[PDB]
Amino acid sequence: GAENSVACSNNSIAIPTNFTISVTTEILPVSMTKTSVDCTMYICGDST
Amino acid sequence: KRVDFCGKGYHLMSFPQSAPHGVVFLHVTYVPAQEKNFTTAPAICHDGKAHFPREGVFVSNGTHWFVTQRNFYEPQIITTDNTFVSGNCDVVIGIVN
Amino acid sequence: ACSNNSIAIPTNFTISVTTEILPVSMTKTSVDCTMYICGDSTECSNLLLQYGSFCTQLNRALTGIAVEQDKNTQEVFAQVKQIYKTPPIKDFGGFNFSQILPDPSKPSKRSPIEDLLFNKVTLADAGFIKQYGDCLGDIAARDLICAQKFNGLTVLPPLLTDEMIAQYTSALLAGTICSGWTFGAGPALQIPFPMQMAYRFNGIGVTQNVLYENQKLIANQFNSAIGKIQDSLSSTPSALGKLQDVVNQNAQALNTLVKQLSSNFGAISSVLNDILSRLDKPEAEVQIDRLITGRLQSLQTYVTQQLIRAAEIRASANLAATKMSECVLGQSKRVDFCGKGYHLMSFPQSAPHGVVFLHVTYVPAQEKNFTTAPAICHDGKAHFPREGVFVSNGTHWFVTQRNFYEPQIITTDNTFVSGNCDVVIGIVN
Amino acid sequence: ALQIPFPMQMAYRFNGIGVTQNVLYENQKLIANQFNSAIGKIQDSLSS
Amino acid sequence: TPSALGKLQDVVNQNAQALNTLVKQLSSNFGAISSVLNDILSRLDKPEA
Amino acid sequence: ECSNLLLQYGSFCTQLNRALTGIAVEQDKNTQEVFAQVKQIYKTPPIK
Amino acid sequence: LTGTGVLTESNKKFLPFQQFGRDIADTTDAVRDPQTLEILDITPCSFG
Amino acid sequence: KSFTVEKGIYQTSNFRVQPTESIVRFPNITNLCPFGEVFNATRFASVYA
Repeated sequence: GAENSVACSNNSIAIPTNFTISVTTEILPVSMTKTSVDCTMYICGDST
Repeated sequence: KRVDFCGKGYHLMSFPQSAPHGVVFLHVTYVPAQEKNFTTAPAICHDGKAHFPREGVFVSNGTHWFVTQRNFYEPQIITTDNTFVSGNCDVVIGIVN
Repeated sequence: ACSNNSIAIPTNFTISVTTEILPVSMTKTSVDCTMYICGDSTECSNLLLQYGSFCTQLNRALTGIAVEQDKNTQEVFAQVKQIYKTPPIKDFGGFNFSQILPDPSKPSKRSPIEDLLFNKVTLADAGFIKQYGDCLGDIAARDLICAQKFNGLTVLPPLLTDEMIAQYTSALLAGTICSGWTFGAGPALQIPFPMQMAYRFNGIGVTQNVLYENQKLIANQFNSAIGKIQDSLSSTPSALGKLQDVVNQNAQALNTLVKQLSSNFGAISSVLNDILSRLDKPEAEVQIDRLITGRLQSLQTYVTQQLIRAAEIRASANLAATKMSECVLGQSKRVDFCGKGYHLMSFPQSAPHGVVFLHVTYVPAQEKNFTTAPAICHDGKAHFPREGVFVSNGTHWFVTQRNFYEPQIITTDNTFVSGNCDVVIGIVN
Repeated sequence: ALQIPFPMQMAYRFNGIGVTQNVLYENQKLIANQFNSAIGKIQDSLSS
Repeated sequence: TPSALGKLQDVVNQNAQALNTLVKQLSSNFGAISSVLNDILSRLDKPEA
Repeated sequence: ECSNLLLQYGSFCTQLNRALTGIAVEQDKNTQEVFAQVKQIYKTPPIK
Repeated sequence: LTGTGVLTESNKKFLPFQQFGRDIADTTDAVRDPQTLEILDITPCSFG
Repeated sequence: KSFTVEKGIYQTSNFRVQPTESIVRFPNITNLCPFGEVFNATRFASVYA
């Protein structure tokens, strides 16, 4: 990041004067692929 | 109300926009932009009894004392409606008459 | 029993900095499949490429574990890109942070509490340079762990090093010293300790005026609790035994994985030179195909075990990312989350492949019994206070919150009307 | 562990929800009969 | 930018590439003469097969 | 003779016996963290 | 070979040098013959 | 496995030193081994002795 200054005191308050609204996207994996395998015909070729 | 779970500054609201195999959130976040240094006291002294604010802080321009809420800088006049009596002035560190 | 006419509220507390020692990460093993399975040989590597995409997915799985520990290290430590550097030690209100800021005397950036924690956790000389780098010939024989050359355990150093984990945690410190929770919300601000620690008492229901009377008491209890952690880490291994069990589970799995290098699994030797000699092999090669195949299944059982362990480390490390985000960068309202008790703040003093959250928790200790009233029937209406239940000495009623005892005077302004006296059962004149 | 009187703790067990305290404070016996009908329905719906 | 919608794209290639590395894992011989069914049927009689 | 062939596989089922011992101790410690929140026992209050 | 599937002609790129072959997942993918000059990939018999 | 590469660090492979020549430390004596004499013995003993 960038280096900021550390200032410490006894009684100081910083009630804000103006405000900025900014919107961002947040992305979550939720569900997944409905994979179902017929176990008999899959394993060792197309013969039963 | 959980910090950095959905919120950045505040958490206001979000929109569940659909997607293939999931959902995309859109959080309207919040940044406090501009702040300046002030001088405050925990209480104010009127008649030998300590006066506390309800939802306010006592701020000063240097000469006179004012009161407003903690979240926006627009000071109002210290009245008896905004303050309530709790304790005396000789147990408060930094109290101002 | 659950008394109708009496009430108990706690009136004293302890600032017990409960140390919840947590595995944010692990040894970043990214083993080459040809090095565990083959050592330096390549006919073995052709036998391993007959299975194709096992060890592509196994190496990609351990690579995703190592990149996942980098992601855990960056969601825990690298929350902010507004680093406050290490300040001159002044105006801290008596809160002695000398063990948790980095020291100027020692040439590395590790702290004296980290000089306790990096010195009791034995890595058993696990690394890359120690057995592989200088050892073109025989260098440092009879080592504590042996034959990692035939294992090929590329133990990667963390991408944030311990001096740079100390730099990030010192930045997160100086954010907590003279910033609120505002430094994690983009633009970082400055605020001193009476207001900042007053804000961190305010979020759990404690009124902030208790701190201004008791700043010396909370400072002395807090630095003596840091001294008790330092004396306990100088005395017993029971606190660090969670990550000592994590490092012993990891290194026990590693020298166990060396014992599955030693084992036969039905074969005649741990070497592969019994068939690799000049006889013709139409059928003779098939013997060590099965004999090496008896050795092949040890690694997938290992990375399945280490992947359920990495899912446990990922659960505790998303828990640790949640603990930096909601205990260091905020204050969590969740009950018994940030250690035991109501949380105040937390300091991330680092550890070998782990992090030691020093959860400052507010734990009450002393309890007193008082009488109570449901409401006050003042002028034919039921009167109610703003915040808190009723307590009484027997003739004078007061109102307090549930984590500390404060007396409040019954005034005109603190009472509001929300009902009549006849609909309220058992009201007190 | 401490002891708190019971309709007082019912008055602020829904204070974290948001609605003000007079929902179950004034109506002790009526919403008590509602929760008694609820546990009667749940006793029938879990015993059977 | 393509940096947004990254983890939904990541779980789409995790699912799709996991299904596709399951499908190309049927080319892997597994210590047999071949991964192909038809070579193992045609080259050998059944008790050796 | 099966036991002599079984110890010839090194420490697979040493790790499986330690793993199932860890599962048995794991259900003991899930019983500890879920059920045993405090170790002390308070008495049952009367139905009044 | 043995193939249980729907048979249809193909128009792939071919040589006499490239007479036979299989798929990357090892289904049937390259057949040439003097009887019918088209190539053959065995699509299966709508199995599911 | 693809001809497009995204941005990051990718752990490809590791290396070790190739040998230069083969070095054989034989015992420098010429002798036929006594398996010609032990197997071609007239007298063998009974099995308990």
